[PDB]
Amino acid sequence: EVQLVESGGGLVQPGGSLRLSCAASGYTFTEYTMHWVRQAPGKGLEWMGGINPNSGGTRDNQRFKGRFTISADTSKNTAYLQMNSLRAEDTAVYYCARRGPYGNYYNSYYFDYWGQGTLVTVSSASTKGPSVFPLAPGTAALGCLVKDYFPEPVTVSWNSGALTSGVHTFPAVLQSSGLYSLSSVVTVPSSSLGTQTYICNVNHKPSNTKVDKKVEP
Amino acid sequence: DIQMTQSPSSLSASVGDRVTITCSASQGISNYLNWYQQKPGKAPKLLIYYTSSLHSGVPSRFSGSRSGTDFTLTISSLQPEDFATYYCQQYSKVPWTFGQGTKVEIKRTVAAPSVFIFPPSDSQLKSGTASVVCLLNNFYPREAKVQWQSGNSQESVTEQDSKDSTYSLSSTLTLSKADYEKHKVYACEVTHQGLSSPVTKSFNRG
Repeated sequence: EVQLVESGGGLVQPGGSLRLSCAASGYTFTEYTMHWVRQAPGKGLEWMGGINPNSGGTRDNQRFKGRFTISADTSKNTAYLQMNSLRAEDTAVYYCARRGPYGNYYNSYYFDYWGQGTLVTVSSASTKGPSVFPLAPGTAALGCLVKDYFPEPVTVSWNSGALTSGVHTFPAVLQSSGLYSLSSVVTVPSSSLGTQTYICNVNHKPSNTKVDKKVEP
Repeated sequence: DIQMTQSPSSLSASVGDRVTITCSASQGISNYLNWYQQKPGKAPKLLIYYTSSLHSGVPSRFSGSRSGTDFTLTISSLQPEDFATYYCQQYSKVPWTFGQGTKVEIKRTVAAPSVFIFPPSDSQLKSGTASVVCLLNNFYPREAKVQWQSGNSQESVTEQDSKDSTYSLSSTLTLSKADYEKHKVYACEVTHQGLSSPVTKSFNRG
């Protein structure tokens, strides 16, 4: 079962140089062509180019020829995108994308599987991790409150993933300070409050920090 | 550099209705058009390739069509989980270009917002500020107003729900240390269509 798992996306100073990385598994890397599609926030998708892991040869886009650079590592089943001279408009979510089906079928050529995307955000400000305070509890509705972090995104889950139904992770807001902030609530049986533990995991990958806060009443 | 023009920009249909998405290539291409479905939070997902053929295991209420440079995505019968943004990609002439998107929103029957309210946490109060969180949960339609007093609260709305097509709203009221402890009773006032009378949830700081 094919999984593409990306990483690398954080803050980059305007001018600086980041490197993202797709990490493919569940098939043979050197049989398919990875690509990179980019999507600015609220916007359309933009093709970045691709690379053939088996020949190492790169399919380019002549508006990115200069700053960007695609590549791949057979040994680690990993395809990368290097990005230099970054400017405010390069902020976007960067997806990798496999291109099936097997071969070149001349009728079938599409990005079948994709990575989950990563958020490169290029701006002068500095990184800060979030501070997580709780929103303690028929039906009871608890949550936790993520506050004062930079840059987007923070990734919230509940009971480390066991709790998916009833969750609601609101979109962040920018504060006059310049740090983001969001809330994330679930609803649960009251009768279950005494006997199930509710914990929220606020993973902030642009600073390598995950804060798990336990919500009691 | 072939330029895909998608219409309409965004439409609201009803569940089981039939939705038609257009996409018009700037210059001629063959059947070389792919159809992607991107859902909020997720990466784009293929549905229809070679302009009409269904990706393995895609609900066959999905069709794609072709008349000229004009391309037509057909959700025969809209479902609440089809809330998405849909994109055409052309794979005729490099560089590959996508559409601009169409946002496909679901019109359903009115729901009223279950209201909840959250005092500031002991833990947060030491920072020097306090944040009161009014939560409206699972209402439709999206219009509704929150009243605390103003200048203070930001607010935000979950995207459309993929199961009951409802919204949700997090209005957060962030005043200061001991500006909180000055006064005593906090309440958000909620006003929404499916609620006959403007509902108010409140707590006394103590």
